[PDB]
Amino acid sequence: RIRIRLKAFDHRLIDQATAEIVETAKRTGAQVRGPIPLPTRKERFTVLISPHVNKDARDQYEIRTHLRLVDIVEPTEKTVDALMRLDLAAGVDVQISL
Amino acid sequence: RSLKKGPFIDLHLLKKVEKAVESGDKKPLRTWSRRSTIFPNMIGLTIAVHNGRQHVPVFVTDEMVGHKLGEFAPTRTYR
Amino acid sequence: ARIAGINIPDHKHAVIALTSIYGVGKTRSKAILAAAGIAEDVKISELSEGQIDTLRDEVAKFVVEGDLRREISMSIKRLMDLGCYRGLRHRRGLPVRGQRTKTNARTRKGPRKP
Amino acid sequence: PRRRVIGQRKILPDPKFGSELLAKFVNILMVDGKKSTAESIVYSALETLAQRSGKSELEAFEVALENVRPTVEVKSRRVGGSTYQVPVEVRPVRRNALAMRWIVEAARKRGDKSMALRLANELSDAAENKGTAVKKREDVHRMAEANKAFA
Amino acid sequence: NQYYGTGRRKSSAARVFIKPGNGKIVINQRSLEQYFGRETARMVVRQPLELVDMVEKLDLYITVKGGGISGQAGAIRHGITRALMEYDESLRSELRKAGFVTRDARQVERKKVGLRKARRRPQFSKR
Amino acid sequence: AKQSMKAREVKRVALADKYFAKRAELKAIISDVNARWNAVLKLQTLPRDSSPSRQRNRCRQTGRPHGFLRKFGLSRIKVREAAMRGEIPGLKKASW
RNA sequence: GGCCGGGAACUCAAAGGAGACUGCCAGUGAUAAACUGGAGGAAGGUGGGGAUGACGUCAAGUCAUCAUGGCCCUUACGACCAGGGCUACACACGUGCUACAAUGGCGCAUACAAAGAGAAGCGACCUCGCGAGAGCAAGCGGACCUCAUAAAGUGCGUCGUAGUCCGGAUUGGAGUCUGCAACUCGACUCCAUGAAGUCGGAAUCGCUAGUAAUCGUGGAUCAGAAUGCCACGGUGAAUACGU
Ligand SMILES: [Mg+2]
Ligand SMILES: [Mg+2]
Ligand SMILES: [Mg+2]
Ligand SMILES: [Mg+2]
Ligand SMILES: [Mg+2]
Repeated sequence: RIRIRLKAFDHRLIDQATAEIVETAKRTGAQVRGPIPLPTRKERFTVLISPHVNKDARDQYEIRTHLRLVDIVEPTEKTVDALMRLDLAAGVDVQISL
Repeated sequence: RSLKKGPFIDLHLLKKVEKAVESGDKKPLRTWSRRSTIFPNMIGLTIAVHNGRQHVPVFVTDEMVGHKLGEFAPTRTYR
Repeated sequence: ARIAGINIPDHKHAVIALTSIYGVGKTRSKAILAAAGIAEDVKISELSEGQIDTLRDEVAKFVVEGDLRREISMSIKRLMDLGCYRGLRHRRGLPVRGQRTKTNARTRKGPRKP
Repeated sequence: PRRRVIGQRKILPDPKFGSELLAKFVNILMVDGKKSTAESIVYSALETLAQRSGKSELEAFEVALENVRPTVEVKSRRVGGSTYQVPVEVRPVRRNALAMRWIVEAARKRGDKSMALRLANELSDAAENKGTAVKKREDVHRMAEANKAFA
Repeated sequence: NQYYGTGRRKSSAARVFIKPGNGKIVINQRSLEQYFGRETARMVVRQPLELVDMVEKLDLYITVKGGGISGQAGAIRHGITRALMEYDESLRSELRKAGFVTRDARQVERKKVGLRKARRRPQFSKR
Repeated sequence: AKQSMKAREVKRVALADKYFAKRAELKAIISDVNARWNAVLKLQTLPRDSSPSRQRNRCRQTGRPHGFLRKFGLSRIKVREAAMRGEIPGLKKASW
């Protein structure tokens, strides 16, 4: 209904993006259960550090993908206004699906 | 063993086999493809298989249908 | 108990006895006993003379002993006469399936010599 | 182990009987880090020991172990180009440690069926001494007394 | 009111409850002997309940997930000691000596580059 | 990294949509246990460089045919040069 | 059957904090630094582990990843394409896997993981085949769905010291899968065959605690070939008197 799932890579970026959506909704409206933390997927890669030879020496890499879920339980015609296009997107992906 | 259903062969070499039956066999044909397999229609026809230098005269025989053309041309020379 | 082939085992299981003969092993040994209706755990001791011929008939269907020895050898001898890659690979004493002859070919090639 | 002296960490005791001595014994017998299959052999050996000998449970293996305790051992010097063996009094912590090792090593050389049986046969011939562990315990002792010179 | 205690042992989370009733052991809707605990780690669940006046003292419901045999067993060991909050901070002072309240900080080591598993450096040719 | 091999690669990739992909529907559903005729297997006289799993998948910057990760689409040497200059988002020194 | 209201405690999950600083106490020490011991505490003396590799050395490696001085070829050392080789074989060495077995083999039954990966993809459930797999074919861009039925271990039975139900090499016959294509030169399965080896000379390698060792799973690479590598967990020691 208002099931919105986010994605962000940074250790603290979405925490401020998922803050502003809460107090915007619950002020004029009601309910709004809040941000679910969700399990972080971590894609761990390993590549050779030297351009030639050197099997023992390598560099390890990781990309942490942090998810969040909004969950607004109240679909009012007032709270749907001032929700869309006040997000001010800082590269945070947003999706509207069940 | 391999190739599942149907014996896979090359198109261009099938025309050379049909040339040897219809127009008749004359000399050993110089073929670069080792991918095709021997059939009953290829029995009693002279063929030649390339293997890194020049085409070796491989004579076809009744019981060679079970194996490929590539087996009869050794690539690596020894001694 | 002669039991078809010349090999005569005794004081062991029926599953062990059938594996000892040429051209028959652990998989077929279950199928021969299951066909006749015989248990795996029963020994050769305490077994009737009429009960022997049922197992003797089933093992006699598939080619075994010296007939299968030459069946594989004739297919090798035929394959060597074809003048193929695998044919020259048999007679010279090297691996036929395409293993590394550089090192660890000691089974098919044979012991090290000067 | 140059500067840093150890804390000598304590293992947990044997859960059935409550003997801390048998907790070290099961660890020597253990191979591939399998404590479950290790104790199954040890308990099977101990039940056959007390039944055959007709003695009590806890003191059957204890008196058997007491006979295979080494009196003294030697240490390799290598100081002035020549190898010297100097005899030294083994400590009570090391005494049973080497004893439990030489029981398993002696049982390993046998040609018997099960590990429970062959180890129990080694425990059976510990009180009256014909075995391999009792031959193994007296090795440095023959070299000792001669090496009493160096002290 | 119920009496709670968590505990865990090598990524094996457990949840212990204690009530005043009968001495039956319920674990994941199964008995203690029917939880296969015959060999080593048979009575490590009742290790913190060794030195107490028991007879038939308490109900218990325990549920553990993660790890293997001894990982789940040692989680119940540390889990019951936290669940002694019925008896509160009186009986823990004697339990300090045993060291069952101590949560074990030993965890499995990460695999390292150029090593076979965490420590073992693979061998090399002569000198 | 030998720009002719990259020119050979750009050719190889550019034939994937034309000869196969669309007209590679032949041999998938058609060559199966149905109802045989061998004339469908005689359609393999096509140029062959269009093949769906032919490409080595070279690095897009340099053209090294080694250490190519599908995620980044770059070779191991260009991963370290890129990663230490940022550019890949949420990427840093992995330690746990 | 958490399966369905519902309850939100808790496990799990991850944003922000507290906590461990020789600080509280005792002793020793130039009264200072510090050390030993004890209390409290989940964690005590850099808590465990990782990232973090000084100035420089070996004119160490990489002109073959790229960049680039100079030199050289330039109707060729360039370019395109077929096939071949990179997988050869009287030999020598290193690095691994699987073993030589009753702490084990084989068969039936049964319990407990974590870390992952997935749309040109991972593939339920169902039917067919002894099997590898094939056809039909939901769900999920992913705490849902899929790979995934983890194995050691444990419960009974068989085997009772043999070149064996130990070990799997090698070879033959007959199959599946990926792809224009498996002969040189594959993975995997089916039947059959069952080399050597029964603890390995001198010598040599690693490791001080969830470590050695042992048993499994996953990923990157990749259409399709791991016993390598990387990542994860299960069981789990011995011995450290000393320099
Ligand atoms: Mg260039
Ligand atoms: Mg390729
Ligand atoms: Mg630092
Ligand atoms: Mg240099
Ligand atoms: Mg075998």
